[PDB]
Amino acid sequence: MAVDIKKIIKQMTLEEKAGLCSGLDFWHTKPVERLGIPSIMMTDGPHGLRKQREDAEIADINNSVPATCFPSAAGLACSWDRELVERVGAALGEECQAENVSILLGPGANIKRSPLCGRNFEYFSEDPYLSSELAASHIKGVQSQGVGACLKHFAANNQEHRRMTVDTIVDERTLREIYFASFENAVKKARPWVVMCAYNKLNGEYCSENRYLLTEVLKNEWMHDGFVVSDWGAVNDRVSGLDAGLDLEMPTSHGITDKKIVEAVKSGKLSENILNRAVERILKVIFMALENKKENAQYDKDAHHRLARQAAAESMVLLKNEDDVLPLKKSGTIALIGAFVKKPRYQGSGSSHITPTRLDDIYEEIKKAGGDKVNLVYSEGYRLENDGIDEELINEAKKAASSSDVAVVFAGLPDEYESEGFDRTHMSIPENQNRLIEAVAEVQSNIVVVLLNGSPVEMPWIDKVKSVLEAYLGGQALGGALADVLFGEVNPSGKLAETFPVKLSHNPSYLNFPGEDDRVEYKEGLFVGYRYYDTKGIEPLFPFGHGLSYTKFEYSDISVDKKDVSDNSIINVSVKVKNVGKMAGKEIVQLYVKDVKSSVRRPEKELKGFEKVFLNPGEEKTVTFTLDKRAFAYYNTQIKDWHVESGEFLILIGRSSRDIVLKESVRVNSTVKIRKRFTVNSAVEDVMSDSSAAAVLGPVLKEITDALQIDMDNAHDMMAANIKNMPLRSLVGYSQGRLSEEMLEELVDK
Amino acid sequence: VDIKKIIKQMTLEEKAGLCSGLDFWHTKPVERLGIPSIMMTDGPHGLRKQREDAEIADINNSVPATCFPSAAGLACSWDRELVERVGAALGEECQAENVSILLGPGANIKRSPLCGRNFEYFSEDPYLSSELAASHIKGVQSQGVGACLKHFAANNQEHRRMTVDTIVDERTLREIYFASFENAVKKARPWVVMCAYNKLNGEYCSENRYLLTEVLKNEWMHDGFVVSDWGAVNDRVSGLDAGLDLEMPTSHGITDKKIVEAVKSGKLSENILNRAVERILKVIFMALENKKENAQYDKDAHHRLARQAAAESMVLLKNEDDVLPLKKSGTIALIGAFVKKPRYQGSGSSHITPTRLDDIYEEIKKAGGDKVNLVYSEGYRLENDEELINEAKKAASSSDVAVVFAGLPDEYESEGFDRTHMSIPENQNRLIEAVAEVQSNIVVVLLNGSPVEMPWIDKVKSVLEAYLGGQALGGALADVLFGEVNPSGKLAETFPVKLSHNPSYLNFPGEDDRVEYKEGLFVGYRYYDTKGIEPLFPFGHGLSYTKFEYSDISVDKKDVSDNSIINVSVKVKNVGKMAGKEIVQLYVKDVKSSVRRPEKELKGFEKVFLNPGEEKTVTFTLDKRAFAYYNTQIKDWHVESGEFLILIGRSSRDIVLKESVRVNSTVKIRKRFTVNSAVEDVMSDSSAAAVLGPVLKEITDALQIDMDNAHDMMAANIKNMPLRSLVGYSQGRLSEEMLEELVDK
Ligand SMILES: [Cl-]
Ligand SMILES: [Cl-]
Repeated sequence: MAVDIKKIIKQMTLEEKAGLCSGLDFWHTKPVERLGIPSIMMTDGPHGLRKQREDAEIADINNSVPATCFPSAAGLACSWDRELVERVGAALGEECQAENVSILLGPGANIKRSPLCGRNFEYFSEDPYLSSELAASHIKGVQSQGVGACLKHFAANNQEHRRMTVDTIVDERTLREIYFASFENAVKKARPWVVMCAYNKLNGEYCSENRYLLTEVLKNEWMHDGFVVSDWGAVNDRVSGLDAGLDLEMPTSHGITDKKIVEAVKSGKLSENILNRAVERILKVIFMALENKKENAQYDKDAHHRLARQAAAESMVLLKNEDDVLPLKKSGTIALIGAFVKKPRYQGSGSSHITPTRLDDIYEEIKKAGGDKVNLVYSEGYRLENDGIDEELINEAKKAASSSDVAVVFAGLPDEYESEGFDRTHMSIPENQNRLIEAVAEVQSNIVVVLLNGSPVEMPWIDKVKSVLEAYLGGQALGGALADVLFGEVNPSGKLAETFPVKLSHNPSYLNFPGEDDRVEYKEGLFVGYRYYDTKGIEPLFPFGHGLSYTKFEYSDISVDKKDVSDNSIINVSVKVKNVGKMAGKEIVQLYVKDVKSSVRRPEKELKGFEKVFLNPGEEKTVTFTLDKRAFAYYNTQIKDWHVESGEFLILIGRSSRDIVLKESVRVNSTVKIRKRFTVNSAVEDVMSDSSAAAVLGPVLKEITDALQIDMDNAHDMMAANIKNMPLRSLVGYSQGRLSEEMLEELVDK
Repeated sequence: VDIKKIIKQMTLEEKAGLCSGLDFWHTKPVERLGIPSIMMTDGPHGLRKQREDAEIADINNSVPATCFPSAAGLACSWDRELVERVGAALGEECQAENVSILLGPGANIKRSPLCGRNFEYFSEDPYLSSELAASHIKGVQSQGVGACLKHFAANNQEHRRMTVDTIVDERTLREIYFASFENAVKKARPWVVMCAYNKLNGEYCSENRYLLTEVLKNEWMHDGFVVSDWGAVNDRVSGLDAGLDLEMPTSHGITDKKIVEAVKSGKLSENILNRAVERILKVIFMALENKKENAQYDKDAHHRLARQAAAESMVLLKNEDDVLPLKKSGTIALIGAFVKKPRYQGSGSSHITPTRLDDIYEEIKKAGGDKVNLVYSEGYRLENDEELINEAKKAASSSDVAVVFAGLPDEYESEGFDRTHMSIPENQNRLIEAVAEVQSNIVVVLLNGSPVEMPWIDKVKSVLEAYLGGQALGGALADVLFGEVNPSGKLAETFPVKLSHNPSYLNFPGEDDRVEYKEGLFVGYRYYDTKGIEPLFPFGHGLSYTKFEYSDISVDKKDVSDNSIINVSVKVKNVGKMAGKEIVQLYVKDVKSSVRRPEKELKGFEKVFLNPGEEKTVTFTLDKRAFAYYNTQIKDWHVESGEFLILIGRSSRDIVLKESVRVNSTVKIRKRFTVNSAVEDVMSDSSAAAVLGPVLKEITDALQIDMDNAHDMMAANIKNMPLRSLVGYSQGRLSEEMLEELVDK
């Protein structure tokens, strides 16, 4: 096919090639009817299709063709289930084929640096391994149906405030280990047809014209074979952008930037090979979509609704379950309290907003699962229409809670709190909802709180409640999934993909979010998410990877393939997980790697593997993990490559980042050695660390150290520490030759 | 006028020789012109003059002098008068030993609890540090000798202190690290300032012209000279041009030969050299005029002062069930190796050979009297054992109260290296836990120069923090333990629960000759307050044997300008039965500001003595600097118009009274807009908004977008949108260039 692609570009005029690198309208590429090049359509989004209708204004974001609204990424990621996410991706692909969409503008895979980021609900995790794995699964599913996925937003689009002008200042190592890392394996393992650049600047340059970002990292290093699309209106200098690696500008600019491409080529400022390479990347995707186009495609809207119900039920997180209040008994009286019972929160706002084909009713689904023997009572409790206080609602809700055997309060973040375009300003539930939970907990000790929200929230009442069910934004089948888990038809198996801090101010980005004067600096560096709380010793409300189950899982017999391993070697880790309870369920096994000693500062531990296993009561199965070099390597900026510092590494396997149950030690070694360059201002102790250089300076230093009667093995003496901190030039001040020192420095480097 | 006439008579070799030392402690004399040689020596909390018949490397073999409490403990007095008196006692001892310049005080900010020299620094707060440093300098120089402020600047770690590149943003320097030295220079005018060993943003402090000339000599108007740290000079000519006047110690003419060669070559102007010589000579002859021949000081009175300084700066961190003060009856058990070998000073160039030394056991027995049965048990050994623990448990159970003396051994804290952890030795922790099991009434006295973790804090009733109390520590401990002195010390630095909590933890001591202060302003309590992290004991915390009730907070004005001044008043009443001193603390909070600044910052403190039932009024004056942050754009202190809270309390976390104030400025910063400026930012300038409003109004209505909906995506897209994107939302590029011209004009 590629031989035919080159033949088509030879037949295209310069104006036709430059027009292809820009959109036709808001969602379509320009056709070339002369050569049979068709026009393809791309649209949102990550957790559901949002195709705008024909007779709709461009700003009418929600006026779209009905499609399945799946759980958003923030909740779906809590499944830790690569298979479940791929199936949701395949369902999205099926719906694209049915609606003649060639490219889905998803998934979103930006790192959750701050809990306040407005789009956290449609992102996966604060961890680059969990994010990349689930993003790769999402892409594989979408593209298994013959349509393209668009990974976004590349990169470091971690706040909505000033996202179109802010200069994001991130050091290289933090990028390689955290923000680039979230996208890296999604590109490498899933090979998405398109990657979308971000609105923001990264270290002085907009991502749409950042050649290091788009060409050096994405296209050359990671070998991205598809094309790169801009975010909508993210193009600044089109010619600079095309040379940097931005292939397709969206939306259309009505030929303004197209004429700039043609004039720059004819002027000689822009090589035509740059244009041909971008056209070739775009045409490859266009014809790959045409090749996989399914005529008269249909999907089963009811089957996708049941999938959305399963996806939500298997990603809900049981944060707390004191006295095993959940699952609810199918008897007695159950009280449902909250405005979210009738008007539930199930998705976010912005370009990802979905017009659902259906929407489950929470009260009816629970009543259906409860049965005849259950008496179901509802009380409004609080009102979303007014952020005020209404003691009549609180008093009526307390009376309903007292008469019942159990009270279930549905609370969380209203629709206005979370959206694309702006961030949250605080991390707390509306006060009228907090007053209700505390009031219900006073009169009914058996109180369950169901949280509907796209991002972490503070829970000041956490000690007054028995059960907290975190459903995130569960999609259009939230009601059924809630009924399934609350009554135990589904054993909850979701575990958090991001840290829930006690206070917003605890979070690592707090002092540097959202920045000042079109500038934000990631001064926390690597220490994002649980990496911060673990290393700082700060206890979150609920840690990364936390999630309970109606059953208990016992870990035992941790195995390792090897104990002494090299950089180019591979270790195999094994653990046996047994369901020691009475109810079947799925357990998310988590593997972390700890570097006990390293010259560079690294987090306490980093997630490097996760699997989900289903276990019947009493059943035991073995779970396996493979450990790459990348499981032990940090990014070394000097050699511009991943490096493993020789030392001991702990393989931590547990039920959460703070529930490690088994550990094993391994020793990983490297043949790579970093060469340090010394000067006349280099510390004496640093030069004596290189045995080659120590042979040159050791004897000379011995003459001065004994003449000064200084002990150098006394690690608690000032003069010993002065000799260690001394620059080499100060040694000549005792007894040497200035020129002789320069020769010794040359020999040390040689 | 006579100084300039002397410089005309000096040869070029003599001018270059004066800018470098004669030996380790003396300047070069010029006998031809009557220029004498003056001596400088350590240190901040006591005189350490090396003896004549002493080896050159024998750091501790010095003339006996009074060892006062080090700065870390002395700062907990919060008493400018007490610190100045200690400075004056230091000056008298310099005069007695013919020392013209004391190499003190040290005033570097406590960024990390692990810094090795924290024991001889004042505080983590630049206001408390600058005020007490100014008091120390005033005291020393009231006696006719010079003080040497050190170390300038940002010398906040001992690891690689001679090669590390310290990376600090401008605003953090101006508000925290420079600020610790600023008012000490301005209010006390020390004769000498010492540069630090480290690099500050790429340049050694010894040749950092922005540091020594632009900030210290030009902006702050330092009229004395600048001396290098010992061996901190790199390129002598560069340093002389940068503002480094005196290189110490001597280099035996090596750098002197570089200065003469650089002047004769024409690379270095002689006016630069003459200006440095004039700064050195001005101080030399100012010392000669104030030289007191054959001066003697009262060694006993300075010992009592060192006892008073320690007793008034010990911090009662905890006192559950009022175990302290101890009763003068029953049986009291003193446990710990620190009973016989107490920790009372640090290690390094500031180490003092004391003229006297109180014995903890004898002073306590003396203060206890006939009715007290005093029993001793060793408990633990510093040299390395359950026998010591078992004997100590029987002694604690047999007693009515047990007092354990614990802390950091001498090897832990010194100049030259930092601490690696923040806990007292484990054999001491095991002992405290064992004694707390069998004796519930347990008092822990801590001897240490820097914060320590206290995992046993819930097992003990009283914790008395004595820091490094000096040569009269034993008497001062007896004074406070039995209530002869009502303790009034309050922490000058935050005591974290865990080392990892502290702001510098992820960036200390750095890597590869580089450390970056990525926490910025948020050092000390500024970090814990804004982050909501609970310290073990907060900044400004300290208990008393009596209680003080605050009331009637008054304020001079409620609406004030940038150039105005506010006067704050508060009434403090001793509502207890015992007289005592209370440290009143004033903080300023900026409730809303465009720049990120801490939750609150200390801007005033006073200490008042109150007899039982007595009430006195405490007054504060609030400068422009009390509300201003450092604005890097205008390179000046700036006050954003808004509301400010005046917080008065007994500690940084015990605010008792508050008052609201509104501070305004007529100074307005002009922002320059481009085609890449956000629409919302351009609408912030009412002049420029008048240019863009109409054009933006057409686009907003054509798209049916509500712009008063602060929770809508499309409204937020218009706000974040660059002006160039407006053409994409329908406009003309050429009209946009004209609109940008009108906005800037
Ligand atoms: Cl990212
Ligand atoms: Cl400093």
